[PDB]
Amino acid sequence: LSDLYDAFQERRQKLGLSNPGLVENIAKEVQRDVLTTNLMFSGLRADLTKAFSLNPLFQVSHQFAMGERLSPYTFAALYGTSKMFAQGNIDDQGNLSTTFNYRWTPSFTTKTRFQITPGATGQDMAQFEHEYSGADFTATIKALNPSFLEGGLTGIFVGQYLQSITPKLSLGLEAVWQRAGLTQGPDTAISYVGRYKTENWIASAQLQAQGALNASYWQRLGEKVQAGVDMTLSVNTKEGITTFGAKYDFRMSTFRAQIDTKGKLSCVLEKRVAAPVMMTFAADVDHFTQQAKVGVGISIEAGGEELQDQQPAPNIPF
Amino acid sequence: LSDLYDAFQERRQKLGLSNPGLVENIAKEVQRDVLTTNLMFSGLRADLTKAFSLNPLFQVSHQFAMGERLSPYTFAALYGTSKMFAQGNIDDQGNLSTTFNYRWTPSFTTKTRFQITPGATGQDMAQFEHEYSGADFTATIKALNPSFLEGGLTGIFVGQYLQSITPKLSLGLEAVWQRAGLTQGPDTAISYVGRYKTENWIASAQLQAQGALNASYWQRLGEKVQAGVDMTLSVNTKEGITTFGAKYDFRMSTFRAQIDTKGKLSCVLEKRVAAPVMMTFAADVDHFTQQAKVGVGISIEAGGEELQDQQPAPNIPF
Amino acid sequence: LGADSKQERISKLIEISRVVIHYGYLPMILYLGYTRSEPKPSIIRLLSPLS
Amino acid sequence: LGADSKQERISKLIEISRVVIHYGYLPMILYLGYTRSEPKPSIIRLLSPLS
Amino acid sequence: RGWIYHKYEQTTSAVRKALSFAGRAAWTVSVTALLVGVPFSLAYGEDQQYAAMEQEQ
Amino acid sequence: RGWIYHKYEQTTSAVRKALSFAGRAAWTVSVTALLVGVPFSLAYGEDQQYAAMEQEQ
Amino acid sequence: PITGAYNALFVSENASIVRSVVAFGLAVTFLASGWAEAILS
Amino acid sequence: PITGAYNALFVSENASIVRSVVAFGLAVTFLASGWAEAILS
Amino acid sequence: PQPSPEELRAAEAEAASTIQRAIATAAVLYLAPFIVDAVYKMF
Amino acid sequence: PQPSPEELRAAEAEAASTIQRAIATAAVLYLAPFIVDAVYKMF
Ligand SMILES: C[C@@H]1CC[C@@]2(OC1)O[C@H]1C[C@H]3[C@@H]4CC=C5C[C@@H](OCCC(CO)CO)CC[C@]5(C)[C@H]4CC[C@]3(C)[C@H]1[C@@H]2C
Ligand SMILES: C[C@@H]1CC[C@@]2(OC1)O[C@H]1C[C@H]3[C@@H]4CC=C5C[C@@H](OCCC(CO)CO)CC[C@]5(C)[C@H]4CC[C@]3(C)[C@H]1[C@@H]2C
Ligand SMILES: C[C@@H]1CC[C@@]2(OC1)O[C@H]1C[C@H]3[C@@H]4CC=C5C[C@@H](OCCC(CO)CO)CC[C@]5(C)[C@H]4CC[C@]3(C)[C@H]1[C@@H]2C
Ligand SMILES: C[C@@H]1CC[C@@]2(OC1)O[C@H]1C[C@H]3[C@@H]4CC=C5C[C@@H](OCCC(CO)CO)CC[C@]5(C)[C@H]4CC[C@]3(C)[C@H]1[C@@H]2C
Ligand SMILES: C[C@@H]1CC[C@@]2(OC1)O[C@H]1C[C@H]3[C@@H]4CC=C5C[C@@H](OCCC(CO)CO)CC[C@]5(C)[C@H]4CC[C@]3(C)[C@H]1[C@@H]2C
Ligand SMILES: C[C@@H]1CC[C@@]2(OC1)O[C@H]1C[C@H]3[C@@H]4CC=C5C[C@@H](OCCC(CO)CO)CC[C@]5(C)[C@H]4CC[C@]3(C)[C@H]1[C@@H]2C
Ligand SMILES: C[C@@H]1CC[C@@]2(OC1)O[C@H]1C[C@H]3[C@@H]4CC=C5C[C@@H](OCCC(CO)CO)CC[C@]5(C)[C@H]4CC[C@]3(C)[C@H]1[C@@H]2C
Ligand SMILES: C[C@@H]1CC[C@@]2(OC1)O[C@H]1C[C@H]3[C@@H]4CC=C5C[C@@H](OCCC(CO)CO)CC[C@]5(C)[C@H]4CC[C@]3(C)[C@H]1[C@@H]2C
Repeated sequence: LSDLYDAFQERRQKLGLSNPGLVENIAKEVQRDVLTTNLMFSGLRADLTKAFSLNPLFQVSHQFAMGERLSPYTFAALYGTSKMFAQGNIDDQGNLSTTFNYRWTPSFTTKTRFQITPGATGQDMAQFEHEYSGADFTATIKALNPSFLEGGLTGIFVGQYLQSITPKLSLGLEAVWQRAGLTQGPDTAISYVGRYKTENWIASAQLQAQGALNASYWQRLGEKVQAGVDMTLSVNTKEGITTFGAKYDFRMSTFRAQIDTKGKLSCVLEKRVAAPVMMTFAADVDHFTQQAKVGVGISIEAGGEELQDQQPAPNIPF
Repeated sequence: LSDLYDAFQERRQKLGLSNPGLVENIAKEVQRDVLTTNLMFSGLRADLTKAFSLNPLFQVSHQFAMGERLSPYTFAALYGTSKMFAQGNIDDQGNLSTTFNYRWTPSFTTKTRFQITPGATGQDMAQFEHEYSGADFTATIKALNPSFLEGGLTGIFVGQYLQSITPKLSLGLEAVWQRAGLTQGPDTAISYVGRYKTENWIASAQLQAQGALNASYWQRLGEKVQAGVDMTLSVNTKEGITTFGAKYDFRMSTFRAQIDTKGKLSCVLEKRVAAPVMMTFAADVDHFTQQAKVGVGISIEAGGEELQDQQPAPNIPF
Repeated sequence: LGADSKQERISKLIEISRVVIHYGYLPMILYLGYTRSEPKPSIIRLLSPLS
Repeated sequence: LGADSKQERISKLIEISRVVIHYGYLPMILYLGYTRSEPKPSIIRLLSPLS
Repeated sequence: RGWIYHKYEQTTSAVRKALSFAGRAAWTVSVTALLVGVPFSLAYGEDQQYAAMEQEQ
Repeated sequence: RGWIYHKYEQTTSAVRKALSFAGRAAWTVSVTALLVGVPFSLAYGEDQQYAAMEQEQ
Repeated sequence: PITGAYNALFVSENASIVRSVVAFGLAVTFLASGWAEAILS
Repeated sequence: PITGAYNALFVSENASIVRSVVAFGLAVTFLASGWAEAILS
Repeated sequence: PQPSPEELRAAEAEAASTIQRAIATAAVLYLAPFIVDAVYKMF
Repeated sequence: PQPSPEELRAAEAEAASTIQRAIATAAVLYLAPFIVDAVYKMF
């Protein structure tokens, strides 16, 4: 009866909890904000982005690239709204990656992704994601290549849960169920996560039940500097790597540098060389082989000048 | 008798001729000043140069490099004087390249070069060069690995002659004699060169008697811009390539760009990012394969600030 | 367990949907943008990179 | 034509000269510089890269 | 009937070839303009700022 | 006699190993200081020029 | 007529020589005519 | 004593794990102790 | 080799049990803040 | 195969003749400006 639900929720709200965010973001500050891993590239790269409006967000992008595992050309377009976000990008070889996110409810959103490769049968993947963001938790279920055609379920199904335990501590869970086909038995994995977040530092751990462990620590070293440490241990042979890095935010540039136990040094400099133009320098150095990989990239955004008067749409479900 | 020599030279001087320079410099303005060929590199490179004096010139250099066919480290030192120039550089693998140039006379100079590779027997080369610069000509003879040990001459002997015909036209010759050993007969090649040089444009041709032809044209496109075209034809299969390029001299940077008939685009930007520090960006693009080679380099010169009062030594025979 | 004809036809629908997605997804986004952006750009300018 | 002993000894001189050049050439330049440059640097500063 | 289907295939080969050339030609023109025009515009633009700072003296 | 020659070889192996480590360690320290210190000093130095232009207002 | 311009310029053993000689002639005439300075300077 | 520090840290199957755990502990204590800010900020 | 008909049962059951205890764990976490708070109140 | 004793003579002579005409060409070039000037004077 509602008599319990009303009293139960009132006690729940008195605990001062907040939404802990996604399980995949539990270590975002180290692995994405401080570390270079997601910004590293080699060769030449150029992105030309034209923004046609901010509400609804609509922009078109052309990427030219010549480098390791970089497709020569990629056309992209995105359309955003407070309730929806559609994105598509296609390679010169016809590989199409699509995104369609829709807010059915302010708390419930469905994310649909397709990957279509024409030249190679490869993986033509369909991923159906359902996220619920509660007052103090978030729950997600992903279905990747779901099928019932063989008379039984097939594909990869991932459940995720993250719960705020205290205003600082969140604990969570991820569970996977897999079956390549009815010829084989289903495979299941469980991962445990947790995070302690304060204003100046954040600690996170990801524990795969099969033996892998990822621990990360982030700390703000003043207004312009932040640093973080990322340790990955695999004991499934035994392998361990620790990456330490720092990020500096200047008025017109951001500098990142990191070193890791495998002797790899890498740095990324992003520099606002002009009002619409941002240059990127990325360098990777392996001290064991004395080999370096250098990436120079440019980004230009024509659209914004005319549209600055108009305002970006709130809560686009990217 | 001197009666003829005095009258002969007086008529010679009345012709308004001047020293035409070296045969190897007959196309310098295109191939070295405008084109990118000698500045292109890939990967990371850093040169640290300390100058200890300008008269006598003495400086020490450390090069760090990580790239295609770039040795990880190279120590170098040079000592210069109006009468002599000694230079040595050695790799991390012990490859020593040496130079010793001496002005026996203001018109006559001997250049001695050694290459010593410890790890691989390879080529341990000794090159003995003798240059004479006359009032209107220059003559050179090079002996590379000369030997009389087998009871007969062996090695590569190159004679060069360049003659000013008019204040603008110089014509020249290069002749080679080769013998790998007394087991085989001597091989001889002749190359013809010429150049027409004016204030705004320079035309050069190099004609190998065996069939290769190199034509180049340089033109100054105003105070800050110069351009040049380089054609190489080989008819020994038949192969031809034409490279067109331009160089821009700005206050704090020099930009070079070139394209050639083989579809290769390359550019080099040299930028004075600081008083002692010069950055270099080099990019090579092959339009047939859509592959790019990127080189980022830095050069720093600590020494000059204290020594600016002192003046560089005149006529160092580099 | 299953049905042979039902599986054959269902798979055929997926390859129809896959082809429609492959060809129609980006033109769809461009249509949503072109007709709802403020202001509305030109048809040629809609795909111009920086003009 | 030639002489066996003369060729053996001459070649030996070249490998002596080659070893002296390989080891002594750069120290020689550094000595010429250090003793004749104006002003004269320090022995440690002589090989310092940028200090 | 089949005469139309052969023509359809004949068109596809030529048209697909035409689009591949046009797309490949457009790529090289774009990449050339970027690799030359970007460093030049930054170098030329900085040179003009120094020229302004001299004129303002 | 031979006892000295063996010691000479024993020294050469250890000393050549020592120089290779010292040279290799010096290279990585230099390359690390360059690749991190050069972009940082240019970025940090430019930031200070903007800070000066604000203070001078 | 036009076929004789294609074969010797793109599908013959000496076509590479012809292409470079034409590219050299065009580049020099571009520079020497003053059009390059009027555009590049 | 010292030999037991070398073998488990550089020449054992689990030595890679030990090295990364030590590098993680040192980096976190460097940051958390305030020495990093006093040097890097 | 391919699994026999009851070896699939073992795999299908073992997979089901892991997912049943995963959802059981998420239920404990959801109720956990009421428990953690009480211990702080006791302190 | 290796060259016979008179085939080396042919190679040694042919190489000598090319170098003799190279030095002969350089002598003509050295004297050439007196010739080129005279034609201009005639004009
Ligand atoms: C599933 C796995 C379980 C472990 C884990 O998730 C993964 O779960 C979290 C538990 C966290 C700790 C809990 C509490 C504190 C007290 C705090 O004290 C600050 C001052 C305070 C007085 O103590 C104010 O009064 C310091 C930090 C510490 C020890 C946390 C560190 C990070 C930890 C280890 C997190 C870790 C990532
Ligand atoms: C199981 C996995 C192994 C790795 C790991 O868990 C997961 O192990 C945990 C240990 C944690 C540290 C413990 C205590 C402190 C002291 C605190 O300082 C505030 C002062 C305060 C008490 O000292 C009184 O003022 C700052 C944070 C810090 C350093 C924690 C950081 C995160 C760490 C490294 C966690 C890390 C992610
Ligand atoms: C061994 C090979 C023989 C060819 C060559 O070396 C190699 O030797 C040179 C001969 C040169 C030409 C001689 C004279 C002129 C007249 C001048 O006229 C300007 C105005 C003038 C009136 O004519 C003033 O009054 C234009 C240029 C031209 C044709 C030269 C071009 C470059 C040439 C072809 C050079 C070429 C590189
Ligand atoms: C055998 C090899 C084949 C390639 C080559 O020789 C070597 O062939 C030559 C032809 C030469 C051009 C001929 C004439 C002119 C006209 C002049 O313009 C001044 C105006 C003036 C006469 O027009 C009256 O004012 C500028 C120079 C230019 C373009 C020469 C440039 C160099 C060229 C390309 C030479 C090139 C190196
Ligand atoms: C058509 C294809 C795509 C676009 C393109 O051709 C090919 O068109 C060219 C025009 C170039 C820009 C011209 C002028 C400048 C100003 C300079 O300085 C501004 C300083 C800032 C300080 O805030 C304002 O003062 C910065 C660079 C920029 C924007 C050029 C960038 C590259 C561009 C986009 C080139 C690019 C290659
Ligand atoms: C010991 C080893 C070699 C040297 C080294 O450590 C390792 O030592 C570091 C010191 C750095 C310099 C510090 C400050 C600046 C000023 C900045 O701005 C000036 C602007 C200009 C305008 O004319 C004057 O105002 C330009 C860069 C520069 C010179 C740094 C360059 C890199 C250097 C040399 C670093 C290098 C990695
Ligand atoms: C044998 C090979 C075939 C290709 C080629 O040699 C090699 O054949 C040559 C013919 C030359 C042109 C002849 C005459 C002139 C007039 C001159 O003067 C005009 C005045 C000017 C203002 O200055 C414009 O009004 C300008 C130059 C030009 C066009 C020559 C350009 C180079 C060319 C194309 C040379 C080219 C490289
Ligand atoms: C299990 C694994 C072994 C390694 C490790 O976990 C993983 O073991 C943990 C022990 C931690 C330290 C314990 C206590 C403190 C005091 C705290 O407060 C002081 C006040 C400060 C001012 O703020 C200085 O006075 C500062 C931090 C520090 C040193 C911890 C640092 C991180 C450490 C090294 C953790 C490390 C990552």
